[PDB]
Amino acid sequence: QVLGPVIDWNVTQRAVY
Amino acid sequence: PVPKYVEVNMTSIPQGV
Amino acid sequence: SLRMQHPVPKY
Amino acid sequence: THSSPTATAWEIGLYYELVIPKHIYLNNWNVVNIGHLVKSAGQLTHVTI
Ligand SMILES: *[C@@H]1O[C@H](CO)[C@@H](O[C@@H]2O[C@H](CO)[C@@H](O)[C@H](O)[C@H]2NC(C)=O)[C@H](O)[C@H]1NC(C)=O
Ligand SMILES: *[C@@H]1O[C@H](CO)[C@@H](O[C@@H]2O[C@H](CO)[C@@H](O)[C@H](O)[C@H]2NC(C)=O)[C@H](O)[C@H]1NC(C)=O
Repeated sequence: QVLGPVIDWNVTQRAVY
Repeated sequence: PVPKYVEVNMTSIPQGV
Repeated sequence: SLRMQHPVPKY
Repeated sequence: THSSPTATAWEIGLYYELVIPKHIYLNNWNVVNIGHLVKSAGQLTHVTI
């Protein structure tokens, strides 16, 4: 019954440096 | 071992369409 | 938009 | 309809079907669904609209 993940197709949000 | 870099641009695909 | 710099070997 | 050594005659029956347009669309794109991967309680899952 926990809230699940959210997806929004934003690449900039998932950048790893 | 010498530093050499390649440029890589990325853009999004709203709704995955 | 997201510009990046991928390192490549140069031996 | 007639066949002599110097003369002939023929008849042909042609039937035509003309589509009358309502609207014409010129500048068109095909859709390609790609989707998104989700990693949930150990399992990898492909999600699509
Ligand atoms: C997509 O993701 C990026 C990064 O999370 C968002 O850009 C940021 O937006 C906030 C304001 O909401 C700014 O304070 C940050 O400086 C921005 N960061 C960068 C790196 O540009 C962006 O708004 C998100 N959404 C969309 C629709 O692009
Ligand atoms: C592709 O982009 C890279 C960015 O990493 C360019 O790298 C630069 O190259 C010049 C030489 O002309 C160096 O002086 C800079 O220090 C480099 N910039 C960096 C590492 O940020 C590279 O020249 C580009 N390649 C082509 C073929 O255009």
